[PDB]
Amino acid sequence: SFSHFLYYLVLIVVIVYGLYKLFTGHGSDINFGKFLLRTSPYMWANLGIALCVGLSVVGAAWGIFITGSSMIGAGVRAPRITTKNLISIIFCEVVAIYGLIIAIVFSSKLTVATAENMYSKSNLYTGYSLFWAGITVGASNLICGIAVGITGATAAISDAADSALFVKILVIEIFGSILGLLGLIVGLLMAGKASEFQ
Amino acid sequence: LEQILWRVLRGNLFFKTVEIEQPVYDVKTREYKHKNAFIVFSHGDLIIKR
Amino acid sequence: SNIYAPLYAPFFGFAGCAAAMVLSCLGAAIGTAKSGIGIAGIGTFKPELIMKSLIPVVMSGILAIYGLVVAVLIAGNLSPTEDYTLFNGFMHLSCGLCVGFACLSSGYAIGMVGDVGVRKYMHQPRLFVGIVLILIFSEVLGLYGMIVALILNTRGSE
Amino acid sequence: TELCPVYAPFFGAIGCASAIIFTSLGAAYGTAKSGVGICATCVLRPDLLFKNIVPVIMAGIIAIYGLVVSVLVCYSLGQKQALYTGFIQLGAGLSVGLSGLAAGFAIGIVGDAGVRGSSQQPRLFVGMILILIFAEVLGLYGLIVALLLNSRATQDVV
Amino acid sequence: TELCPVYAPFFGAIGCASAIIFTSLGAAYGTAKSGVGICATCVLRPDLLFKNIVPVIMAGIIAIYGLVVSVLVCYSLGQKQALYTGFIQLGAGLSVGLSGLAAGFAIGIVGDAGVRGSSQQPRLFVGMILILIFAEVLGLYGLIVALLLNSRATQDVVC
Amino acid sequence: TELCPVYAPFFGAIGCASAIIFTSLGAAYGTAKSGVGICATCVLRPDLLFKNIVPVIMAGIIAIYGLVVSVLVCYSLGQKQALYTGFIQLGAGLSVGLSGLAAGFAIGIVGDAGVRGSSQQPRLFVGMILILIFAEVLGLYGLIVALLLNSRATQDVVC
Amino acid sequence: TELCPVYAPFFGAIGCASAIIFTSLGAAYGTAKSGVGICATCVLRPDLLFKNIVPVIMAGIIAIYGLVVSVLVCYSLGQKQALYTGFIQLGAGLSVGLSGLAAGFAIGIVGDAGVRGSSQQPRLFVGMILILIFAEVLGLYGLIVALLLNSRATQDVVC
Amino acid sequence: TELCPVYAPFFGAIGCASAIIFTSLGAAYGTAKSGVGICATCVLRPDLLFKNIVPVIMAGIIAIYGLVVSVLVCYSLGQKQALYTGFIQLGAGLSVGLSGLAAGFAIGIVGDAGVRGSSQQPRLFVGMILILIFAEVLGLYGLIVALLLNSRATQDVVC
Amino acid sequence: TELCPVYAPFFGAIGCASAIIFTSLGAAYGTAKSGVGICATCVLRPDLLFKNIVPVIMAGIIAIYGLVVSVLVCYSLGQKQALYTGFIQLGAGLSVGLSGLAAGFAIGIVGDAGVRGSSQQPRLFVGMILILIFAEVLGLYGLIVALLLNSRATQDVVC
Amino acid sequence: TELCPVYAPFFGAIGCASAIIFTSLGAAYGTAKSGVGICATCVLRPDLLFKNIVPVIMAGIIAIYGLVVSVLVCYSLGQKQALYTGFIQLGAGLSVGLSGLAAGFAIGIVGDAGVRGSSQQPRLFVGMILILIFAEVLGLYGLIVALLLNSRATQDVV
Amino acid sequence: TELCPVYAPFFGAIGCASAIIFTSLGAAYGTAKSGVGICATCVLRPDLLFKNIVPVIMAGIIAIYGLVVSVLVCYSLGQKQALYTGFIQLGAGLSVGLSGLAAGFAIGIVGDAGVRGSSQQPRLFVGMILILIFAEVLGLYGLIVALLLNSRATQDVVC
Amino acid sequence: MEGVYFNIDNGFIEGVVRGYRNGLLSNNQYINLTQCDTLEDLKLQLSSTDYGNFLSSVSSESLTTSLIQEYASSKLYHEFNYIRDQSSGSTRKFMDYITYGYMIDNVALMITGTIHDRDKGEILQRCHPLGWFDTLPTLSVATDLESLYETVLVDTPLAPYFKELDDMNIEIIRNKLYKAYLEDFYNFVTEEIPEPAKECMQTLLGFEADRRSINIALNSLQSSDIDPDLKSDLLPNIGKLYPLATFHLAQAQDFEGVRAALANVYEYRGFLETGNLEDHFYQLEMELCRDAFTQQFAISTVWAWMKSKEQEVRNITWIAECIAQNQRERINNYISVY
Repeated sequence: SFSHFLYYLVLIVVIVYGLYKLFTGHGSDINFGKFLLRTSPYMWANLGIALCVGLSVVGAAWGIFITGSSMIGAGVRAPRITTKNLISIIFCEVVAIYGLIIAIVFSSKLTVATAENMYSKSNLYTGYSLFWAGITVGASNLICGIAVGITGATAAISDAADSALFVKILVIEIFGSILGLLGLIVGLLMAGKASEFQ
Repeated sequence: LEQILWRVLRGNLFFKTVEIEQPVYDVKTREYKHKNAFIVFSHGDLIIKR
Repeated sequence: SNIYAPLYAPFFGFAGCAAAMVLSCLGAAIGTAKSGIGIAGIGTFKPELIMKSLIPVVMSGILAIYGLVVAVLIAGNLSPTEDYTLFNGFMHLSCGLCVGFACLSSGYAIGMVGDVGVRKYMHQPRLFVGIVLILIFSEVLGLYGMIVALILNTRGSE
Repeated sequence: TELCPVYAPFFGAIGCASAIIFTSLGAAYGTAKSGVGICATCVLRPDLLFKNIVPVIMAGIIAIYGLVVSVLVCYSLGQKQALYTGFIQLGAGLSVGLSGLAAGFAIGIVGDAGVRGSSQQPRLFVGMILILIFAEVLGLYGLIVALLLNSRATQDVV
Repeated sequence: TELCPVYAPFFGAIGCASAIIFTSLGAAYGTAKSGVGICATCVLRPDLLFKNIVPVIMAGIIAIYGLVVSVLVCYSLGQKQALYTGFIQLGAGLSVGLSGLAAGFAIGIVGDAGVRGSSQQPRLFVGMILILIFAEVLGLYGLIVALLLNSRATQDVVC
Repeated sequence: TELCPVYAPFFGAIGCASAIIFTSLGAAYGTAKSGVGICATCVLRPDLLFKNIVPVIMAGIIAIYGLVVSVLVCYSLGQKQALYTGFIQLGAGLSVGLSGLAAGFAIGIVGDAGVRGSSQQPRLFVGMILILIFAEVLGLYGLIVALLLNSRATQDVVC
Repeated sequence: TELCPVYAPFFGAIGCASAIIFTSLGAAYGTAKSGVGICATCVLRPDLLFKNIVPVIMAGIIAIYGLVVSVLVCYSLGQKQALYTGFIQLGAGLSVGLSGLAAGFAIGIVGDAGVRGSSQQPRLFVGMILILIFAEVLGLYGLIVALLLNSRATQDVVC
Repeated sequence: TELCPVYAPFFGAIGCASAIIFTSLGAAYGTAKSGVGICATCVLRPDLLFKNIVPVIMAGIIAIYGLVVSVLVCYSLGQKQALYTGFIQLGAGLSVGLSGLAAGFAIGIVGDAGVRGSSQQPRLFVGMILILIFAEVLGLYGLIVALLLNSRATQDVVC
Repeated sequence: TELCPVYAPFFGAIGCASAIIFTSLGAAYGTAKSGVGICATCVLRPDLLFKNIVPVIMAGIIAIYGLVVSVLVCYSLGQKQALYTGFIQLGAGLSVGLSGLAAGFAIGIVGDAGVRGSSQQPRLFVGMILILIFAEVLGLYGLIVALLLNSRATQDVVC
Repeated sequence: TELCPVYAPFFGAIGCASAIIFTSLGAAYGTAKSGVGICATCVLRPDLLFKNIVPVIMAGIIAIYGLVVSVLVCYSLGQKQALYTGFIQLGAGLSVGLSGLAAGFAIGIVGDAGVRGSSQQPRLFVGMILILIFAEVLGLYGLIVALLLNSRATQDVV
Repeated sequence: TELCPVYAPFFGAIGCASAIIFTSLGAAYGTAKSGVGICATCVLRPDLLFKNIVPVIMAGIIAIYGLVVSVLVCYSLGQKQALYTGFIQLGAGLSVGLSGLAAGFAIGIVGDAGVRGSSQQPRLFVGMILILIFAEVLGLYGLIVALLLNSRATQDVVC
Repeated sequence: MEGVYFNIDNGFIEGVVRGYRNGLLSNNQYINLTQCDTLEDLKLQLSSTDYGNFLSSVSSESLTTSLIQEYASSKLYHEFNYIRDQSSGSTRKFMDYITYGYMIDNVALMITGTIHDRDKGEILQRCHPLGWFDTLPTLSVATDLESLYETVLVDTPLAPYFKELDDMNIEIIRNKLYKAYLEDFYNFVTEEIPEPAKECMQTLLGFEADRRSINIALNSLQSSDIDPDLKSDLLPNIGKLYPLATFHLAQAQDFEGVRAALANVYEYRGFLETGNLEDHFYQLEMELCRDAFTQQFAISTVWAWMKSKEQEVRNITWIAECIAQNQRERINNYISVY
C-alpha cells in the first residue's frame, strides 16, 4: 500500500544515509548520544507527562467504549446487567486515574533548571526518567484499558447470557487491572530517584 | 419502468412521462402516492403485450 | 567526565525499564483478554463449578510479574548520583527488550492456547493435563526472557 | 539564548493547535457517531429526539476543554519565552488534546450504541448516560493535567 | 536576524495555506456527503430540497472560517517577520483548518444521515439542525483559537 | 543573498507547478465522476446532456483557477527572487491547488449524485446546481487566498 | 558557480524526464481504460470502432503534450545552467506531467464510460466528446503552464 | 573535479540500468497479460494464434526501446564523465524506462481486451491494432526523449 | 579505544536481545499454531493428546536455542569489548533468532497440519515428526552459526 | 584512492549479489507458477508432462543469466577497484537481475496459462512457446546490457 | 586503518548471519508449505509418505547451502579484516541467502502442488522432482556465487 | 486482536445478536414443547420463551402449523432487519450477502410461479421478506432466462452471478446462482471480514457448499439430463470437497462413487454410511453455529444466529406437525444444540 511504501522508502533512505555517512568516514555524525545530551530535558519530561496522561486516558476511553457498546447491546434483552456491569467501566476509569496521578506526581518535578545546569547529570536523568516512566505508565495503562474493556465486554455478554457467569469474567477483569497497577508502580519506581530540575 | 423498458427494447425507447400535480390515494398501501402518466411507443403485438 | 559513563546512558536504562514493563503488560493483556474470550465462550454452553479455567489468565499475569521484576531490578540501578555506564544502559535496554518481547510472545501463545483449549479441557477433564502442558510451554518463553534479563542486569551492574 | 531559543514558541503554538485540534477531532467523531445514531433512532422514535441529544452535548464539552487549554497556552505564548515554557505548553496541549480525542471517540461509540439501545430498551438510557459521564471525565482529566502544566508555566522563567 | 530568520515567513505561508486548505477539505467533505444525501432524498421528496440544503450551507461556512483566517494571516506575512510570528501564523492556520476539517467531517456525516432520516421523519429535521450546529461550533472553536493566535502574532514582537 | 538564496526560485516553481497540478487533479476527479454519472444518465435521457454537463464545466472552472494562479506565480519567478517571494508563491500554489482539489472532489461526488438524481427528478437540478456552487466556492476561496498571497509576494521585498 | 551549481542540471533533467514519464502514465491509463471499453463494446458493434477510438486519441495527445515539454526542456539543458533554470525546468516538467496524468486518468474513466454507454445510446457520442474535451483541456493547461515556465527558464538568467 | 566528481558515473549507470529494467518490467507486464488473453482465447480459436500474438510483439518492441537506450547510455559512460552527463544519462534511462513501463501496462491491458474481443469479433482486430499502436507511441515518445537527452549528454561538456 | 568504542557493547546487547526476541517469537508461533491444532483434534480423540505434543516441544527447543545463545553472548559481553566482538555477538544473535523464527513458523504450520492429519490418519504421525525435525534443524543451523560466531567473538581480539 | 575509494567494492559486491538474487527470484516465480500449472494439468494429462516443462526451463535460463553476470562481476571485483567499476558492476547486476525478475514474472504467468490451455488445445503449445520466448528475451536484453556494462567496467579505468 | 576500518567486520558478520537467516527462511517456507501438502495428501495415502518427503529434503538442502556459506564467512572473519573482505562476505551471504529464499519459495509452492497432484497421478511424481530440481538449482547458483565471492574475499587483500 | 476494533461499529450489533442467541430454545424448552399435545398447548409453552405472544393475534381455532411457522419466521425476519438497519460498512455488506441467498430463492420462486401460471399476487405474497428487491414483481413478465436477466436480474445484486424455462431449467439456474453466490460470499469473507469471523464464516460457507455439492451429486444420479459437465457448473468451489472430492463427484454415476468421494473427507464420512443425509447436515450446521457462538468479537455470530433460528423454526414446525398429525413417536426428531 501507500503507508507500506513510505515505510520501505524511509527504511531505504535511512540505510542509504547511514551507509553514506559510514563510508565517507562520518559514521559518528549520526550521534544519538549527542542528540540525547543536547536535547532539552524539558522535552523529554513534558512528553513523558503528556503521553502518560494521554495514553492512559486513551486506554481508559478505549475500554470504556468496548465495554459500554457491549453492555448496551446486551442490555436490550437483559437491562438488569447494566448496574453491576458498570464495574467494568470503573475498572477502565481507574486506568486514567493512574495516568492522572502519575501526571501530577511527575509535573511536581517540572521546576526550572538554571541555564548552566540545564544539561547536568541529574537534569538529563530526570528528563529521561520522566519520559520513559510516562511512556511506561501511559502505555501500560493503554494496554490495561483495552484489555479490561475487552474483558468487560465479554463479562456483559456472559452476564446477559447467565447471571452466574459474571463473577468469573470479573475475576479476569481484576487480573487485567493488575497490569495498569503494575505500570503505575513501575512508573513511580523509575521516577522515584529523579530529582526536580535544578 | 423506464430502465426496464430501455433494457427490454434494447434501446429504441420513446418513453414520455408527465408528473401528476396531485397525489392519488392507493388502497393497497393506504398511501397518498404521487403518480406519473407515461406513454411508450412500440409496433409489434408481442412487444406491446410484454 | 568519564567516557564510559556519558550522561545519556540513563536514557537507555530507562528505555530498558519501559520495554520490560510495557511489553510484558502487552503480552499479559493479550493472554488474559484472549483467554478470557475463551472463558466467556465456555459460558452459556458449559458453565463449570470449580475454576480451573483461570490457569491461562493466571499465567498471563505471571508474564506481567516477570516484566515487573525485571523493570524493578533495572530501576533499582538507575540513580542520578551514581556512575551509570553506557554499557550498563545497553545491558538494561537488553534486559528490557529480552524480558518484554519474550513475555509478549508468551502472552500471544498463552492467549491462543487458552482461547482454543480452555473450552476443550473444561468440556472433558482428560485434556486438562495436555492443555496445561502446552500452556507451561508457552509460559517458559517468558521465563527464558526473564532469566536472560536477570543475567544481563547482573552483568551490566558488574 | 540558551534558555530562550527562537524556536521555543513553536512548541507553545503547536501545543495550542494540538489542544484545539485533537479535542475538536474527538468532539467531531462523537458528534458524527452519536448523531448518526440519533438520526437512525428518531426515524421510528422521534419522541426520543431531544432526549438522545445528550451524547452530542457531551461531545461538545470535549472541544470546549480543548478551547480552554488553547486559550490558556495562547495567552502564555511569547516571542522570547523559555524552552521550559514552550514544552510546558506543548505538554498541556498534547495532554488535553489526546485525552479529548479519546474521550470524544468513546462518547461517539457509546452514545451511538446507547441511543440505539434506549430506542429498544428505555432502561438503557440511564446506563448510557452513566457510561458517557465516565467517558467525559477523561477529557476532564486531560484538562486537569493541562491546567497543572499551565499553572507551572510561569514559574521562575527568565 | 536571529529572531527574524529568512525562513520565518515559510511557516506563515504554510499556515495561511493550511487555513483555507483544510477548511476547504472539511467543507468539501461536508458538501459531498450532505449533497449525496440530498440528491438521494430529493428524488422522491423534491419539496424538501431547500430544507435539506442546510448542512451544505454550514459546510460552506467552515470554508468561510478558513478564508477569514487565511486573509488575516496573509496580511500579517512579511519578509522580515519574526520566527515567532511564523509559528503563530502556522498554529492559527492549523487550528482553524484542522478544526474545520473535523467540523466538516461531522457536518457531512450528520447532514447525510439527517437528510436521509428527515425524508421519513419530518420531526427529525430540528434534531439534525441542532446536531449540525453542534458540529459547526467545532470549527468555530478553531476559528476562535486561530483568531486569538493571530491577535498575538505581532504583539510584543521585535526584530 | 541571505534574503535571496539560490534555492528561493525552487519554492516559487513548486508553487507554480502545484497550483495547476492539484487543481487539475481536482478538476479531473470532478470531470471523471460527473462524467460517469452523465454517461449513465444520458444512456436513458440523451436530451439532458447539456443540462448535465454543468458539473464538468464547474470542475473545468476549478482547473482555470489553478491555471490563473500558476500563470501569476510564473510571471513572478526570478533567478534572484527573495526567499519570502518563493515561500509566498509556494503558499499561493498550495492554497489554490489543494482548495481546488477538495472542491473538485466535492464536485465529482455531488455532480455524479445530482446528475443521476435529476435523471429521475428534474426538480433536483436546481438543488444540484446549488450544491455544485457551494463546491465551487471552495476553489474560489483557494483562488482568493492565492491571489492575495501573490499580491503580497513581491511587495516590500528587498535583497 | 554560486548561482549555477554543478547539480543544477539534475533538476532540469528530472523535469524533462518527469514530463514524458507522467504524461505517458496518464496517456497509458487513458488508453487502457478507453481500450477496454472499446474492445468490450465493439464485440457487438464493430462499426463503432473508429468512433470509439477518440478517447485513445485524446490520451495520445496528452502524451504528445508531455513529449513537447520534454523536448523543449531537454534542448534548454546545459552543464553550466543556472539553478533557477533547473528549478524552472523541473517545475515545467512536473506541471505538464502531473496535469497530463490527471487529464489521462479523467480521459480513461470518461472514455470507458462513454464508449460503454455510446454502444447503447448513439446520441451519447457527442456528450462523451464534450466531456473528453473538458478532460483534455486539463493537460492543455498543464502544457500552457509548462510552456510559460520554459519561456522564463533562461530569460534574465546569469551565472 | 567539481564538474566531474567521482560519483558522476553512478547516475549514468543507474540510468543505463533503469532504461532496461523498467522497459523490461513494462514489456513483461504486456507479455504476461496478452499471453493470458491468448492462451485463454486460442483454446477455442487456435487459428487466431498468430494474429493475437501482436500485443506480445509490441511489448517486446518496448523492451527493445529500453535496450537501445541502455546500450547508448552504456557506451557514453566513463570514469571521469561530467556530473551533467550522469544526470542526462539518468534522465534518458528514466524517460525511456518509465514511459515504456506505462506503455507496457497499456499494452498488456489493451491486448488482453483486444484478444478476447477478436476471439468474439473478427472486425475488432483492426481497432485493437490501433489502440496497441497508440500504446506503442508512448514508449516511442520515451525513446525519443531519451535519445534527445543522450545526444546532449556529452555535447559541450567540460572536464 | 578506536577498536573498542564505548558503544561497542550496544551491538552485543542487541545481539543478545535479538537471540531472545526472535526465537521467542518463533517458539510462540509454533506453540500457538500447534496447540490450536492439538486442541481442535483432541475434541474427538483425547488419547492422541500426548502424541500431538511434539510440535510444541520443537518450538520449546527453538526457544532454548535462543536462550543458550543469549546466555553465551551475555557472558561474552563487556564494558570495554571490541566493536568486532559486538558485531560478532549481533551476528550470532540475529542468526539464531531469525533462523529460529523461521523454524518456529515452519513448526507451527507443519505441526498444525500434521496434528489435524494424525487425528484422521494414525500413520501420518511419523511423517509429521519427520517434517518437524526438518523444520527444527533450521533453528539448529542458526544455533550452530551463532555458536561458531560466539567462539570467534573474542578470539585474537585486540583491546 | 580519491577515485578508487575503500567503499568502491561495496557497489560491485551488491551488484554481484543482485544479479543472482533477482534472477533467482524471477526464476523462482516462473518455476513456481509454471510448476503449479504443470501439476494441475498433469493429473489428467500426464502425457504432456515433458512438453509442459518448457517454462520451467526458461525460468532456469533466467537464473543462469544472473549466475553468469554474478561470476563475471565477482571476478572483476577487487579491493582497490575504482568507484566507477563498482557503479558499473552495480548497474550490470541490477540490469540482469531486475530484467530477469520481470522475465521470470512473465514466464511464470504465461507458462501457467499455456500449460493449462495446451491440455485443452494442443495447437496452443506453439503459441505458448512463442510468448515464452518473448518473455525470455527480456531477461536476455538485461543480460546483454549487463555484459556490455561489465565490459565497460575496467576499460580505460585509472 | 583506511582499507581496514573498525566497522569492516560488521558487513562480514551481517553477511554470515544473512546467509543462514535467509536460507533458513526459504527452507522454512518450503518445508511448511510442502509439509502442509504432505499432511493433506497422506491422510488417505500414507504409502506415499516417504515419496512426498522430497520437497522437504530439498528445502533442507537449501538451508544446508546457507549453513555452509555462514560457516565459511564466519571463519574468514576478523577484527582487523579489510572493508573489501566485509563487502565480499556480505555479498556472499546475501547472494546465497536470498537465492535460497527464492529457491525455498519455489520448493514450497511446487512441492505442495506436486505432492497434492501425485496423490492423484502417480506419474506426476517425476514431474514434481524435475521442477523441484529446477527450483533447487536456484539456491545452488546462489551457493556457487557465494563460494566464488568467499574465495575472492581475502585473496590479494592487504592492510 | 478481535476485540480491539470490533466494538467501534459492531459492539451494539453483536450484543443484540447475542441476546437473540440467548433467545434460542434450549433443550429443556424443546422438551416442554414436545410434551404438548395440542397446538394451543404448544402456543402456551412457546409463550414462555422469547417467542412470547407472537401468536396472540391468532385465535385458538385458527391456529395451524403453517401459521406457527409463518409467525416464527416473521419474528426472525424482523430481528434480522433490525440488526441490518444498525449495520454499516463491511457489516452491512455482510448482511446484504446474507440476504443475497434469499434473493436467489425469491427469483427462483417467482420464475417457478410464472412457468406454473400461479397468481402473481400470491407469488409476491409468498416471497421471502429478506432477499426482496424492487424489481422482483417484474420477474413474472417472461419465462425466458435471457429475457428476465435483461429485464430484471441485470440490475439486481445477483447480476454478477449469472456469468423457455421449465422446472429443471429453473433448478439449474438456481443452483448456478447459489454456486456463484457462495463463491462470491466466501471471497468477500476472505478479503473483508476480520480473522475470527473470517475463519468461522469460511467454515460455515464451506459446509453449506459441501452440503449443496453432496446433494447435487446424489440427486444427479437419479437424473439423466444432468450432464457430468453440468454437475461441474453446479458444485461450489469453496468447500472441503473442493477440489478433490468436488472433481470426483462431478464425474460419478453411481451411489458408491459418491460415497467413495465422501470418504476422502474426514468431516463427512458416515453421512452416507448411516442415518439420513439431511439429518447429518442439519446436525453439523447446528454444531458449527453453536461453535461460532464461542467467538465473542466475530460478526459470524449474525450468520450463526440466523441459521440457528431457521433450524429452530424448523424444529418448532416439526413439533407442531407431530402435535397436529398425532405422530408423537417422531416428535423428538429435531436438531437441538442449545
